[PDB]
Amino acid sequence: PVNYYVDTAVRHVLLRQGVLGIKVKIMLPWDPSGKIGPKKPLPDHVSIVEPKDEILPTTPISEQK
Amino acid sequence: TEQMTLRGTLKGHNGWVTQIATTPQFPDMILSASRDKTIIMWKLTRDETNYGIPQRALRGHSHFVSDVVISSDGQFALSGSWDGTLRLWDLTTGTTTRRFVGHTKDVLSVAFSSDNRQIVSGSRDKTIKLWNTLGVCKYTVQDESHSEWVSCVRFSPNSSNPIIVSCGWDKLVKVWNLANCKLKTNHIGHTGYLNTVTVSPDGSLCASGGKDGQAMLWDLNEGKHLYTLDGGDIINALCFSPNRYWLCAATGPSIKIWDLEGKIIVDELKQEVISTSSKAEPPQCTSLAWSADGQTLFAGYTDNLVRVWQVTI
Repeated sequence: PVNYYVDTAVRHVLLRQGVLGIKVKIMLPWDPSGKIGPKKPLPDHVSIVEPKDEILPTTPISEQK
Repeated sequence: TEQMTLRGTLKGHNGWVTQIATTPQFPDMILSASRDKTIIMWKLTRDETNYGIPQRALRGHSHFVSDVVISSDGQFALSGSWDGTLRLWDLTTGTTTRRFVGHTKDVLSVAFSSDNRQIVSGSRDKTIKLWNTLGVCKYTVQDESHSEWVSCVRFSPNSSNPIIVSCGWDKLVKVWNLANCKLKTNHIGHTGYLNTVTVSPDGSLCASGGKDGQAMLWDLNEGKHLYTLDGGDIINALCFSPNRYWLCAATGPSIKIWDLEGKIIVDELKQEVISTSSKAEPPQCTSLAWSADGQTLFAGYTDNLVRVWQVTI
């Protein structure tokens, strides 16, 4: 996942006493479509769909078209 | 009243028996499907040592076989699979003459038309689908279909009302006109998902069942409800007798029969104990077939066997 969730750069700066190093790393948000970040999710992020709108009681009936 | 007895057993399988099929054309032959990927054709015998032998095996499907049915001439058989593909077999060579493709998941049941000129199928793909015997699809039900998996599809046996019936995991039973390609009627009542639907040979009644353990009767042409029978724990399969006013059900580890004149249980069929250190000690019954003679019953099980019962006085 490091090959598509993390963005990285390395740079040099020269001051009067010598060179300093800079390193930057950023971790991207998941974006299903929109190109802010990757479309592919993290490998261990399971998500469960919610159950909806059932009726508990029933009685036998028929309905013609 | 009449009472059943155990005749013998058939042993040539390596997974759960999924279905059995028979015809009046060849009373020494039966055909059965399994989770071992293959369909067996049996030579039955009246010898005292063993009731039958595996004669040929059909091997072309790539996952479990879910349903199997035979042509009214006894020359050909049709089958569906968990690989999503449907196949027509010549029983003389043991070869497929045609292959049907166009489901995109997993196929749960199939049937031939009563004239044997049309084929129908149901699947986890939520669509009922109609086919010509030349392997070409002709209609798709789409938006008006079940909201969940289509568990079963069947034809009415009579010619003067050309209709099909179906049940699904959305707990509804539905009736459809063939030539008009449309829904006729819903039936509502069951609390769990449905495993099966069946129709009487005179073309008059449905029966249906599943997780709720109740068998419910319904009219085909009057369009209305009839009485409910409490089965027990669960319903795996249902069938009517060919020459008696009886309904039969496979229910967990046991098989049961109701006489519909006066609505009473005739007998219940059970297995000798093998002591087991856990719940569900006996193996379950998965499928049923009455012989064309009506006097003998075949039943399939999760222990890789087919068990045979005769009627007696």
